[PDB]
Amino acid sequence: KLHKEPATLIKAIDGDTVKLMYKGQPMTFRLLLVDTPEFNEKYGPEASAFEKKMKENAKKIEVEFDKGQRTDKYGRGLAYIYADGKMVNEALVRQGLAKVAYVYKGNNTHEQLLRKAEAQAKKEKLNIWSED
Ligand SMILES: Cc1cn([C@H]2C[C@H](OP(=O)(O)O)[C@@H](COP(=O)(O)O)O2)c(=O)[nH]c1=O
Ligand SMILES: [Ca+2]
Repeated sequence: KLHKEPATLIKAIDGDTVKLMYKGQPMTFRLLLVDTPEFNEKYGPEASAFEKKMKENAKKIEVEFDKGQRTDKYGRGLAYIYADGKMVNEALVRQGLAKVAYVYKGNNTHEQLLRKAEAQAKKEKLNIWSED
């Protein structure tokens, strides 16, 4: 079963990338199963701001690797990130600040959960989904 590990949020890089202190060393993590806009694209600032708000307000950050590859081709950890028990990946999607994306079968544990959040965000026309 997947498991959550301790970490500390050092820097929000952008809406879906964070620098964490993991096992006492800095490591950049890309969130699984999501794609936020770049900082210079519409909703980019907002998505970055959501991560920054987590850093600022979350008392507890946890990293959950999925069942497959743990590091991408750029050396970034690939994980689900939780803030005070709330999955950041899911929250971004639920708020329409990320699309479900990069769904590889080896790391797909939370796919249907996120697709559920996406469908709600789309029905509500939030953020990314408010755009025609
Ligand atoms: C989420 C995720 C992204 N990536 C890679 C694919 C994209 O690489 P390429 O673009 O070279 O194909 C890149 C997107 O990252 P960003 O969305 O952070 O720019 O991250 C993975 O390899 N595995 C993943 O699970
Ligand atoms: Ca992105």
